[PDB]
Amino acid sequence: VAGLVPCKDSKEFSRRLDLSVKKLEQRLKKYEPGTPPYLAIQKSIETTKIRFDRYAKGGLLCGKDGLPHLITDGRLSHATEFIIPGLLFLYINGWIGWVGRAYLIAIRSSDKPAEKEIILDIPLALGFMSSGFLWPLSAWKEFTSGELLVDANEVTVS
Amino acid sequence: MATYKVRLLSEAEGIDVTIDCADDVYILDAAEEQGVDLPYSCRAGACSTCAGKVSEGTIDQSDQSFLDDDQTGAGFVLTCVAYPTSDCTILTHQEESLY
Amino acid sequence: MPSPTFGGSTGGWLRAAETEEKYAITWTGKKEEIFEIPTGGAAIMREGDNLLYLARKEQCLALGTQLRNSFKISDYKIYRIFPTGEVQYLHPKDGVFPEKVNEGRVGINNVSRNIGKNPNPISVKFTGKS
Amino acid sequence: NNFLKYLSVMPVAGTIFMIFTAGLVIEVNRFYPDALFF
Amino acid sequence: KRGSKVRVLRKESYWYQEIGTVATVDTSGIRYPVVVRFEKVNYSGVNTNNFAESELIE
Amino acid sequence: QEAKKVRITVDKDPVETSFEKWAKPGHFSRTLAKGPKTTTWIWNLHADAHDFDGHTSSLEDVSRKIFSAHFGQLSVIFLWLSGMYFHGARFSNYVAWLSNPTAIKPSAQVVWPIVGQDILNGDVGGGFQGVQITSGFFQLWRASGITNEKQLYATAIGGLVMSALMLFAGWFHYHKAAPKLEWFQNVESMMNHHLAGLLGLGCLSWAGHQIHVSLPINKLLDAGVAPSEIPLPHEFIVNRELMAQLYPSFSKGLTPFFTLDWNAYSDFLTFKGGLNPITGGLWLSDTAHHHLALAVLFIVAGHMYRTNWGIGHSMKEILEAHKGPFTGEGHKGLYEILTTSWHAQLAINLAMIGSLSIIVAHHMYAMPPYPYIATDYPTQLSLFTHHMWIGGFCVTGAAAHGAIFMVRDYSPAQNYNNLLDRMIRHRDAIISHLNWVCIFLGFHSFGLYIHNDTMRALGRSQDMFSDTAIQLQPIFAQWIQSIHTLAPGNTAPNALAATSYAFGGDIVAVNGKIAMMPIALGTADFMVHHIHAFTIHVTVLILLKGVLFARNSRLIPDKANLGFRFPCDGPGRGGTCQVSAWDHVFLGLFWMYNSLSIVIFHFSWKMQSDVWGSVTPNGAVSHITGGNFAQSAITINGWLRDFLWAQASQVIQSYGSALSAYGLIFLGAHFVWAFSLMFLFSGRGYWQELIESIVWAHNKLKLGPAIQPRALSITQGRAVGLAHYLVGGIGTTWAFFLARIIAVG
Amino acid sequence: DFLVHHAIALGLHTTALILIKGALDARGSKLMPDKKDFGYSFPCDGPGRGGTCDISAWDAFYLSVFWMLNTIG
Amino acid sequence: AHSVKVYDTCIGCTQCVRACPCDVLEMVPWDGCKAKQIASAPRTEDCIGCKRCETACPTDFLSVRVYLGGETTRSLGLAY
Ligand code: CLA
Ligand code: CLA
Ligand code: CLA
Ligand code: CLA
Ligand code: CLA
Ligand SMILES: CC1=C(C/C=C(\C)CCC[C@H](C)CCC[C@H](C)CCCC(C)C)C(=O)c2ccccc2C1=O
Ligand code: SF4
Ligand code: SF4
Ligand code: SF4
Ligand code: FES
Repeated sequence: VAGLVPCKDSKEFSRRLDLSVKKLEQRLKKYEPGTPPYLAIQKSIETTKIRFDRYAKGGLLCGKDGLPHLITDGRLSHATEFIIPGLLFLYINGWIGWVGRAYLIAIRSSDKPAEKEIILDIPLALGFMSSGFLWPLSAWKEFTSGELLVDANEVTVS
Repeated sequence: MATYKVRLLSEAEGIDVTIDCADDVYILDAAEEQGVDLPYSCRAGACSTCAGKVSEGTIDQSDQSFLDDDQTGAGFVLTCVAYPTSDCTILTHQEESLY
Repeated sequence: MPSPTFGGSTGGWLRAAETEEKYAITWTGKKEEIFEIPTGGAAIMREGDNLLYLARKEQCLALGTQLRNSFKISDYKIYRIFPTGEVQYLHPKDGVFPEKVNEGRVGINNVSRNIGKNPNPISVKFTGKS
Repeated sequence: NNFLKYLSVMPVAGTIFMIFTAGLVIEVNRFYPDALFF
Repeated sequence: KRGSKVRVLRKESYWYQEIGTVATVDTSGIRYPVVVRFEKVNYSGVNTNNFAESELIE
Repeated sequence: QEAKKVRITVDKDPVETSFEKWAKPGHFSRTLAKGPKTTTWIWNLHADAHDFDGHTSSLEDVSRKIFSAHFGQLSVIFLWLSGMYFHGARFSNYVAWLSNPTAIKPSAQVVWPIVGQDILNGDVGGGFQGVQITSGFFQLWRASGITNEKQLYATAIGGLVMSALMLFAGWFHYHKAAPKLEWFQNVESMMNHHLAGLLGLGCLSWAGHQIHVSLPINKLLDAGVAPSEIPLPHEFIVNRELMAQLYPSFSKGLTPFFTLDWNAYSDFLTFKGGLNPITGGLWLSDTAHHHLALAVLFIVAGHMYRTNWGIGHSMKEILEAHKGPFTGEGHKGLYEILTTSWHAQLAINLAMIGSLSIIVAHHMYAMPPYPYIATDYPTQLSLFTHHMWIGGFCVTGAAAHGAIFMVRDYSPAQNYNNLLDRMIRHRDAIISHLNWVCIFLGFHSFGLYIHNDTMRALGRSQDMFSDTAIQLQPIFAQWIQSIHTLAPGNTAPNALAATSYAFGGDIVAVNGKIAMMPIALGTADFMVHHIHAFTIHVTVLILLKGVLFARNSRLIPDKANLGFRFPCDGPGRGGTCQVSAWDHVFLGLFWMYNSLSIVIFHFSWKMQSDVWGSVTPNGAVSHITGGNFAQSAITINGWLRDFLWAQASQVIQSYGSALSAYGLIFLGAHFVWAFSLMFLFSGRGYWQELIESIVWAHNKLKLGPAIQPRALSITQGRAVGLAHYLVGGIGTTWAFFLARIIAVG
Repeated sequence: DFLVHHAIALGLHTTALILIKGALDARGSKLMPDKKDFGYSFPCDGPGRGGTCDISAWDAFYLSVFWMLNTIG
Repeated sequence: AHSVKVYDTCIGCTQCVRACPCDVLEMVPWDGCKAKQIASAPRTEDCIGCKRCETACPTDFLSVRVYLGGETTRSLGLAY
């Protein structure tokens, strides 16, 4: 569906479950049970099995080479593969994009602003930090207040 | 803005004045505010014409870019980046004295 | 204006066959100082007048500038010796250093505008101007 | 002042923040490995 | 004009359409009789400049 | 006279140990103490961190900054040595390695299983999992004779407390008691204690460790005793008669040494030479004999120079009396040169400790010192190559400060007609005859490699330079190997075995694996040594041009007035790009990598073809690459095909294995190498105008910094393309060498 | 094939990036406001004002043939 | 055969003549600022174009433009 087959029921994807643990069990049969290198392999056996049960219940969409694939055609059924990772990404990318701008206005209204960019005012840098989970309803207000963008006849230009 | 006194003297012309300055104001700006002409080029610390010699006192001359380490070891201060942090007496017209 | 004198040194890195331009930086000293020849090495600097033949004018000025800073003497003169033998008296140009302001004003290569006020190179088409 | 204000120089105030913000990504990969989604 | 901040209008400088800070206006018929200082230093490391009286807008 | 003027002259409490100059950086110079108006200030904060001559003209407080900073360097060595001995204790298989060191791989790193990075911990035997490791401490700890796991845990806590003393000593010598310049200019006494009380006692007490500990341990290890069943190192000291059951000379005692019957100690201080076929390495009784041989005449060479008590060769007087007819005034003036400027002293010290470490790399592979390092071909490859590159890097630093001294601390008034001045006077004939011989060598070394490549391409194989062709037999290098096989018996009559088995004699093989085979120098080594003679000559062509044209040239007659490290003197005189003595080091560092990569490629192909491999009990020898250096080494396609393309197959067919970390570094350092050429081919004025677009994108958004974001400066921009190139030129040779020999061997 | 067209579209935009810089900054800038009076192919402006290697629009052309061969490669 | 013409900003900051190691810059007294001097360039035929005036030139942008045109054996700096 949506092109290729789901990997919830895929023989090549289930073969990649098979020969990987068959490769990894061949390392297990040269040790003895009870040693700490034995427990390091058998714990690494189950984290590959549960990984192969994570992608089965996740509903990833791939076939013909036994891999998982991802769909970025804006699909709301496939929103867990790209969209809500990006929606948490673009959330507090916009922290650091906004509180770096918020830090760089109160530092300009100082005595010596040149030293203060590498010698931090940590009560002001943390003082402008935690107003960053609520950026874009204030940044859009900043966009329509007017002073987010200076006028073109006062910028540095060639 | 504190208060400081600089006794300037040019013996080639023969003018001895006592000017008053602050911590942010330059020395020749206080000389122009008392009506004393002094040689200068662009007020940057990057020429040689505005050179004075510190006879007595203590001068923050650190914002200049023309004079090197040894040439300021004899006490040659450009009067346009100078923050006078003490009560001083300065010989001026030392533009040929640095080189 | 030139005269036969000496300089007093030894060297092995100097002018080649050169016959388009040479000179003589001639000056009077005060002591037997030791100075770097600008092509390398050292010399002994006899206390009267003494001269140096070198190749090109960068070596001639950088010996005249080195003589002004260390063991300060404002009396170095710079000629130019042609292959035919003519002299020039190049550097002070009338008895004084050019950082001092003259009374003879020639005033050439002096454009009378700001550096933005210069025409476009379409306006200087197939001719020679800035 | 002046020792905690030595811990406001941009490398060292960066690095004890970079020790923090690296290890935030390390220890969420401890408890939730192998994540293509959510 | 003494004192306060003066914006520039000439091009070909580092500080173009910037804030400016005027000092000691000259009266001699010199073409560029203001020696206005700036913050935010240029490529030469010179935070000051002199230009003419035709580029003030204050 | 200096009859009481060798004494200590110490200031008490010079600098208050405070915090206010500790957090206001750039505090060592006038040009950096007034804050970052530009972003040149951050890159000048790191470049002027150790440029102490640009901080103060007082040589007394320059030399106190040197002596305290060495203690900070030496504390880093003890902290790093504590990391090696502690990871031998808690994170190792060394105690399992001593029971069978012929097939158990070394391991000193257990990776945390976090991101699925646990696949790098390979099955290296011993009931233990971990990263296969190749610095070779395991054969060092068998050479010193550390048996159990407790002694590695005690040394690293004994090494950490040696760092805490050494870090405290630099604190004491800058903040409580600092020496003066009278103390540092007593160089006739410093060479006394360094020859005698540093290297002599460094040998003689180490000869005490080898005879009393490492010889009874390594006489009982190779017999077949388990390391739990060997008596302790403090049982070979308090029990003299237990040593008597190994060497019968210890039943006598100290009376042969005191009464000079020194031939009674021949049973444990021998001159065997060669190898030890039981344990795979040097005879340890020879090494125990070698150290107190150096000790008893380093301390003899310690008392050479003039001291407080009258006697001694004065260093000012032996230099002054070496004048000659060609050399003018001789060395009159060089003693005042070397006891004023550290850069003059660093320029001689770096060429020596550089080119002693190249002697270390060559006197280790063909004479394997440590037991059971002979079979471990990964440790021989990594201990060769690492001692090359340190000797390759520290030799270009000898011409760094050889040129920094000339522009800073060379006064020509003190150097009239002496030996340093005379080569500035004839500096054309130095470089031009070096300029001729590089074109002579590179036509006669690299031009033959084209000439064998064309003749193989043109079909006519009888017109190249090979064994079955026009032979270029290296008859000098084939002769000295025939001398050292007559060095037993004939020329050094008391040496029983050979000086080294690389010159000839017999094979030595340990548990089937070949310890050392005789290297047969053939006609493919006449050319590759001439490659090595060519690219060494080009590195001294750039660097000696950097020293002799550091003061001035015919381009610039006042080059020293602009400084050492400056970009240019304008595009006039046709262009003066890369004209400083900094750029001669920057150009000379590149040909060092273009030199030393060939030396380790000559190492990694000849020793993979002629000495290493396997030995059948009949005596049949089968090498790794089959001995393909006789034919395929003579052409540049053969260096591409049979060596570069063929031996990298173990690197790139190594995913899913424990060597898969090396394949990531093998792609890591292709990337950083082709990150260098952005910094190297481009200029500055492009990027500064490209940054000029981005400052518009921030000043539109009230986002511009109060500091000025600038492009990197030109010497700084050449330096970042230099260091990227030498990470990506070395790191992929690192990741191909280690991934090949661990896989195939 | 999804990822490798983005390797092309990296090189399509970057070779555009040097040359739309190379077109539009032939005339002037802040580093050199009178670049038009010097010409298309001049060496540099010297080491002054920070240093000015590869400032010309010819040297702004020069970097893209590296990126063109990187892109079509 | 260069062309090192000096523009109208030209404050008489006498260091371009100092930084010139070929004496092709020369101060000329001229009606203007408080320094009352301008920098003149007589020896354009004698210059090398090594741009040493422009590095010590604290105007808005470059009172002494340098712009390099023609050339000879003097300007190319050969000792042979
Ligand atoms: C205050 C931080 C800050 C902010 C808000 C921006 C914002 C922006 N930058 Mg930018 N930048 C920054 C710092 C910042 N930059 C730094 C430090 C550098 C030097 C490495 C650059 C180099 C740079 C380039 C080269 C380019 C941009 C571009 C852009 C624009 C597009 C977004 C983008 O791709 O970002 C780009 C982001 C990066 C390349 C990496 C982020 C840099 C660091 C990690 C962020 C600073 C974090 C800092 C610690 C925050 C302080 C807060 C607190 C600790 C007090 C946007 C206006 C582009 C542009 O012009 O588009 C219009 C562009 O081409 N930036
Ligand atoms: C026999 C005595 C002796 C010894 C062992 C040393 C040893 C050393 N000196 Mg030294 N020195 C000595 C006498 C001695 N010196 C004298 C008499 C002078 C004055 C003329 C100097 C002047 C001098 C200078 C100017 C410098 C050194 C440096 C060094 C170090 C070189 C690094 C090295 O080779 O790695 C080998 C390293 C080791 C073997 C580490 C172990 C070191 C242990 C702790 C022994 C140290 C002995 C020490 C002299 C005892 C001081 C007494 C104190 C406890 C009160 C090394 C630690 C250089 C250095 O690194 O500075 C620290 C340096 O810059 N020394
Ligand atoms: C005995 C060792 C030694 C010592 C003490 C010095 C000391 C000095 N050198 Mg020097 N040098 C040396 C060896 C040494 N050098 C060698 C071996 C070379 C040839 C490679 C050079 C080449 C050299 C040049 C070309 C210059 C100096 C300069 C200096 C001075 C200041 C250095 C400074 O502040 O750097 C501060 C420290 C750094 C900038 C560290 C940078 C780290 C580099 C990039 C290596 C990092 C790679 C890393 C280890 C591995 C990869 C990391 C990973 C992230 C990929 C100082 C006098 C400079 C100077 O001004 O002289 C007066 C100068 O111009 N040296
Ligand atoms: C593989 C690339 C390469 C090559 C071949 C060269 C070549 C050379 N470099 Mg070089 N160099 C390079 C990259 C290269 N460079 C890089 C990347 C840098 C920057 C780090 C430098 C930096 C550099 C410096 C700093 C120096 C050199 C020097 C030299 C010369 C060494 C003498 C020699 O062997 O000449 C012999 C020439 C060859 C071996 C080239 C091959 C010619 C073959 C053998 C035969 C000719 C073909 C054909 C028969 C000719 C006739 C036909 C033709 C007319 C059509 C030589 C011209 C040195 C120099 O100029 O003085 C000697 C020197 O000091 N190089
Ligand atoms: C493989 C070598 C290589 C690489 C990676 C780059 C990378 C880049 N070049 Mg570049 N370049 C190269 C060779 C290279 N160049 C060569 C040979 C030339 C010819 C001289 C040029 C000429 C050139 C020009 C002329 C231009 C570029 C531009 C760019 C940027 C493109 C934007 C981009 O991809 O953003 C992503 C950035 C990268 C891919 C760079 C690598 C980033 C790494 C992988 C991540 C950060 C490092 C990370 C923190 C690792 C830890 C480090 C550790 C020490 C802590 C980027 C910085 C353009 C530019 O700057 O526009 C903005 C531009 O105009 N380059
Ligand atoms: C790309 C390039 C630049 C531009 C490179 C720049 C401006 C470097 C930008 C990267 C710096 C190193 C970012 C530093 C940011 C700090 C690490 C802070 C980041 C925040 C946290 C990591 C703490 C040059 O200046 C240059 C100069 C000469 C020749 C070639 C080139 C060249 O190729
Ligand atoms: S920067 Fe590069 S190009 Fe511009 S001058 Fe200095 S060297 Fe010549
Ligand atoms: S350099 Fe600029 S400022 Fe100094 S004199 Fe020449 S023109 Fe006037
Ligand atoms: S042109 Fe070259 S020489 Fe003439 S002044 Fe400018 S820099 Fe000095
Ligand atoms: S007057 Fe020109 S620098 Fe002060």
